[PDB]
Amino acid sequence: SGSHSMRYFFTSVSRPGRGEPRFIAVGYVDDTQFVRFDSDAASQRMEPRAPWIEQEGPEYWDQETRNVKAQSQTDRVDLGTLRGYYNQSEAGSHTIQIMYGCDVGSDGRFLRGYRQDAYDGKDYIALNEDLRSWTAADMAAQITKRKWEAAHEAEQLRAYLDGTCVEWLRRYLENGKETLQRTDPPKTHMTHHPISDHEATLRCWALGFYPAEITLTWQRDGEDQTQDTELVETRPAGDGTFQKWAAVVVPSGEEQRYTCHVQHEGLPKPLTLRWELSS
Amino acid sequence: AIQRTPKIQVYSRHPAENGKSNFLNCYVSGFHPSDIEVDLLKNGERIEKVEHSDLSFSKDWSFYLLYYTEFTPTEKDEYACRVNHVTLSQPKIVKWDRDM
Amino acid sequence: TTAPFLSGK
Repeated sequence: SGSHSMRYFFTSVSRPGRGEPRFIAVGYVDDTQFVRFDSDAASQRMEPRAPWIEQEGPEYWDQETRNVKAQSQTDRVDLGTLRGYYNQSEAGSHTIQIMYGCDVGSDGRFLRGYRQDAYDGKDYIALNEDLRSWTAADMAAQITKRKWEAAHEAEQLRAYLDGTCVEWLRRYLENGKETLQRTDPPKTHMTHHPISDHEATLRCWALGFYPAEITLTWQRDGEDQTQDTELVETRPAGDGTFQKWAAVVVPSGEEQRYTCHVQHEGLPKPLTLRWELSS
Repeated sequence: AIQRTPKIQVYSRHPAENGKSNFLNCYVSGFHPSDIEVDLLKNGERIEKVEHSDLSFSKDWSFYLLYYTEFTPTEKDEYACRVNHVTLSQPKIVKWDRDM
Repeated sequence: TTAPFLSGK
């Protein structure tokens, strides 16, 4: 509830006979982007995306550039290797995705570390919660799991996920404490849109909230509506805040039967919204 | 191998008030593979000077992107988002609807 | 900061 996270996301996309793969890396503290690398950008450097990281010195940018450029060269090999494992041709575009990070509690103590890899939009291999073993998703990926077990990659990575990652997360949170400790609860409201003379869409809104996790439910007379609810995916406002809505189509005159329940870390009490007609 | 169709949302950063500057958002998510074309449109015509977020992805591995640009709403002007992806027969246009 | 490289898959 006062817990935080540091995550890096990598995507490598092979370009058949058109040069090197498109590589894009992003790091995040909670839901705030703070670094970026894009193999097609001008700088060819890891670049800052949050003011509180701008402060880091030229050796920090030098080391993050070298490590992220390397990560992409190891993703470029892996695309060729995984093409071999899944017996695919050299003609098609393929994708590797990687995500890794750690979480701390409100007092800065390690909670969790993770690393998850994917090939063409499906699970390939992931590190287990214990941080000392792997789970492969199929028999191709079990080959990777044997290399990494041989080289004891889990134990080097554990030292980062439960050590280095936690110390740098704790620093970024201290260095960025203006930006990062702010929780914004949702500004909620309800709108009403007749479909016809006899029905209308009720839409329950949640606006300007941070961080992105939220729940929106529709109850009719205290019973859930999970089947007739239209839910949209949570979305960025573009100012660092998030938005979502949910809708139910209801018979005209029955609006006051329906409730929209809103849950967010910021909110003291879960909000209950009702469309109340004239008095 | 697996192909997933974009979910397209078109909306303003702040609630729309005629004459006051704002940002126009096109959020595309749930898609695979990552190659995608997104254009914001005013009255049927492409807007240049349109920015986007850095490619990231969700827990299910599907991609998401935010395209945005500064604008001022007016009753007369009509805004849309135009998306092309391998999963779509033709480019999908979604219209900016003021309640959003 | 980014994590140290893993060896090839």
